[PDB]
Amino acid sequence: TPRLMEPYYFVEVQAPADCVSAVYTVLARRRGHVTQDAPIPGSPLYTIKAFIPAIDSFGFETDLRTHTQGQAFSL
Amino acid sequence: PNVVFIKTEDPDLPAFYFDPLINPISHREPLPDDDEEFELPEFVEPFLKD
Amino acid sequence: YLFVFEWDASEDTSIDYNPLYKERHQVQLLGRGFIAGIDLKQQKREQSRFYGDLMEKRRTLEEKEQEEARLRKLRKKEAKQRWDRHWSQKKLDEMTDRDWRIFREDYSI
Amino acid sequence: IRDVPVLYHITGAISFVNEIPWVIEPVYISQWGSMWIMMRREKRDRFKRMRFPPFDDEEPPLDYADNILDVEPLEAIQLELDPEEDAPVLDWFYDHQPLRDSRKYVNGSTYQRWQFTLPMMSTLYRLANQLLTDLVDDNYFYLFDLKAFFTSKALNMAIPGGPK
Repeated sequence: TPRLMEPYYFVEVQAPADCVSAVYTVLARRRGHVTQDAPIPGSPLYTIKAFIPAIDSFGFETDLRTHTQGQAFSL
Repeated sequence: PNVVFIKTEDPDLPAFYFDPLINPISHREPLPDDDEEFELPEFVEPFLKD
Repeated sequence: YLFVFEWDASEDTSIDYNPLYKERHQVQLLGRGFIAGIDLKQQKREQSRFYGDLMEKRRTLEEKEQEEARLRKLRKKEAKQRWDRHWSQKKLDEMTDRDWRIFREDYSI
Repeated sequence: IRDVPVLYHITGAISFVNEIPWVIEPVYISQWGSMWIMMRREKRDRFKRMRFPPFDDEEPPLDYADNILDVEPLEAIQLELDPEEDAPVLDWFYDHQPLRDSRKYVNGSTYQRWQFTLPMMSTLYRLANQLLTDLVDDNYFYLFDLKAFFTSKALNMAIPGGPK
């Protein structure tokens, strides 16, 4: 019963306190799931740690930096 | 990089203040013993204490 | 993969049928930044009203009284400022010369 | 009122002005922001537009020596300028060329270089808050700046919200 396998990327998103819901909205369509949402101690920013398919990760950074007014940044 | 400058709305607050938009820091080293007494000279002060 | 002094509606851009780009989700900037020129009270009305909850959750128990006292001082300044009403709700002994000139302007005399 | 120099011919053939309108930039922006605030105040409080060209086609233009010369003009547009907060800017905010005869702030009579103190700059930044945006960094203007506009020019495409 042979099957195929695809690569999954790990994504960390640095975003302000309201753009996090916009990040959850954007990741909803690229077959992804958010694993961790953690507040940064000593800073008003949050961190979003998630997985994404690498075939869906074309234009992902531009989608975040356009939908969140350039505030959220992702690697 | 994200400029994290936070504006001040109240002039009666001190200029350096923990504005609670900043998230709270969660709380919890080779420290020598007090017996080996190091002593500074009396004219030693921290800088700009006045 | 395969003369007209107005501007026409066919010259328009951003006619894009994307759920991400029609609702572009503009920033409010920590509930502190303001868009210039558009009225500040109207901007405080059209906000997301989310960071106010973060304030009243994370301010100190004395800082709610500090915020209320600062708003009372601001309302005192607003009441000192307004003491510029319309002539339909003012009296005769308090009606200044600017108000009489606006009253003359209202009836086109 | 404004008093300017004039170059003129011996018979009155032509009359020149011979002055460049030099201003200090943050003072100028603060003054126009005060104008913006006062005119918003005036439309929320009070309109009759003036009737255009007033002087008819058969009458000559008015003589200055008999009609405008001894008539005192009306009240101009000035903000209240509260003396507690606006104290460093109160004595010079509505002058013709502000701080011109002061050796502390302006280099001289040609009115070319300026340097200010920091509470004065705080006051001029506070009064000009209506004309200035709340931006703090260049994480704004992403794909909406001059290099992306030149790229869209060279590739013959249209940015959403950008030009064609």
